[PDB]
Amino acid sequence: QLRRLQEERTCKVCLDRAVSIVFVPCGHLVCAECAPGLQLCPICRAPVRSRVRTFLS
Amino acid sequence: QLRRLQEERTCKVCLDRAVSIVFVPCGHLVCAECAPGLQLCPICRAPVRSRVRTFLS
Amino acid sequence: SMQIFVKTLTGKTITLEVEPSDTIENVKAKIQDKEGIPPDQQRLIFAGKQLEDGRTLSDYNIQKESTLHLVLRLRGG
Amino acid sequence: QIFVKTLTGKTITLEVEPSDTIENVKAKIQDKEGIPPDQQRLIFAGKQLEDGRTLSDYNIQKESTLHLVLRLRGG
Amino acid sequence: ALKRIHKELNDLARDPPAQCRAGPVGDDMFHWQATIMGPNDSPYQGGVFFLTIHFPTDYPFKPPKVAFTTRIYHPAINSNGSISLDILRSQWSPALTISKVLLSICSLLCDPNPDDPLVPEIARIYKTDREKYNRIAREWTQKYAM
Amino acid sequence: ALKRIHKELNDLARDPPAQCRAGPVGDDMFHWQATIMGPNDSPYQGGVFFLTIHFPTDYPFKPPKVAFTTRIYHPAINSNGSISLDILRSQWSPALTISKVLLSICSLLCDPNPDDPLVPEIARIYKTDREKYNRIAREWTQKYAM
Ligand SMILES: [Zn+2]
Ligand SMILES: [Zn+2]
Ligand SMILES: [Zn+2]
Ligand SMILES: [Zn+2]
Repeated sequence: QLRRLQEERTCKVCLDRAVSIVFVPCGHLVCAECAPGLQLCPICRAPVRSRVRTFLS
Repeated sequence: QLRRLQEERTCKVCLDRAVSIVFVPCGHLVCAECAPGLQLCPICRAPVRSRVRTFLS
Repeated sequence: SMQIFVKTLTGKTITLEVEPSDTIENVKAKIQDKEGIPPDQQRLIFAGKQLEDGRTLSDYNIQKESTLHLVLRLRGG
Repeated sequence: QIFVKTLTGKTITLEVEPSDTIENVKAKIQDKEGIPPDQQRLIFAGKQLEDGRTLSDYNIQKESTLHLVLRLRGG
Repeated sequence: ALKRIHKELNDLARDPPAQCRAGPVGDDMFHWQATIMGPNDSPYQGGVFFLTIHFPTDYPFKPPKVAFTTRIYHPAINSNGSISLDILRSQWSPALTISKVLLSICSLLCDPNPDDPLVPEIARIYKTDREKYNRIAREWTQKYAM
Repeated sequence: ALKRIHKELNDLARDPPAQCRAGPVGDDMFHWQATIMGPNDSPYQGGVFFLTIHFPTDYPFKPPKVAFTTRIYHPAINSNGSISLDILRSQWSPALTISKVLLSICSLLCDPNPDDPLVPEIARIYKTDREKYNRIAREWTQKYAM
């Protein structure tokens, strides 16, 4: 079930890296490697106004 | 190592619920129940200029 | 009421509490609050058929434990 | 390999030489945790680590444990 | 693209939807074959339709090429098997998976969109006489999809 | 507040901090007793100091009330045992824990804050003659804390 949490944080574009970048306004997340190639959000299609690096702390 | 994951996603204010809300610009997260009262990030003290609801699936 | 599953675009399966008389719009709203996808981007499919907004779960004969599929809004052509 | 206990109690593993100062370390903590160095107060034992000194000047050994808390003030 | 395609393939092994199957033809991970079951209580019911899939080397930032092998009667699919679906071109999203694409295509079958048909004659029949359109669809399923 | 306090308490048991101990006295989770060892290389070294901690019903959105019950010589701590520390009033963060508060307190002991001190006569001494300040601080430690 560690797998389950592991899937949770996995970028849904590359299906590989963990998500670190949140899109605003929509709030969907991708990994830093996928982000720069996305003009629109792959999940909801909302335009991406800005990209914020997230920190777990 | 699963404790690393379950505690990485735990809101550090209530120590209970999973984080949902991202603070911008700083990028720290808290759970949706803790977020509303907070004008300053509890983690780094950065003013919260906006907050964003995240959907991590 | 009763519960159904939706397989979300990204592939996670979420559970929903629904009335058999709930409209498809009803469900898209629940999906929106959960997944953050606006209803107009949602296309719901069951038994290989799209579910239309103005109808209910009963019209598609959707029962307890049914698995609905979510894909992006698409345009026929 | 050293260890830092963050504001929330998460233990991060660092990588540094004894040559690295206390200011240099706060930057790595910032890079890792997203916390401005001016909001960082680091503690060896029960005592504070100031900006000018070094990891070697406080006698920090291999795998030594440091504690981060929030910036403080007031009398 | 390769890792992404492998991870997709695994999720198919793990949680396939009910009406579709897909996978690499050969050892070539970029060329797939797929199967779609005709939806029940539709003219394509009882039908099994084959498709071919080709992933571009920049997948998934560019859509896969998908086409029917099996002959089918429908205004959105021409006699070359080409499918007119926006998600296969400018509405593509890099979060979509072949699984979702096949499900998308399946829902076209029972919900043909008369707007901008690929095969206008077929749409015309669907619009005027629906009894007819069903007959031809059923017949085509019978020859080709069995 | 209760869940959050239990969590902290569980964490304390799971990782006891050095030099600091805290926990409920009775069955009242909202009133804690705490002790701090005098930090090495300071006038308080070798001393033990007791504090009382009262959590508000809205913790951790408001700070805990913390006070020394052991007499101590220091510009930020008055004879009622009240402490002048910003994180206990304006600069409190809801992510702070008792563990961290106690550590901030130790930290204050080694390095007093010159800005707006609670016991001006002590601050005055600390400001001018340090040998005096350190001396009296140790005597006070020798007398009350051992
Ligand atoms: Zn990615
Ligand atoms: Zn989005
Ligand atoms: Zn919380
Ligand atoms: Zn922050």
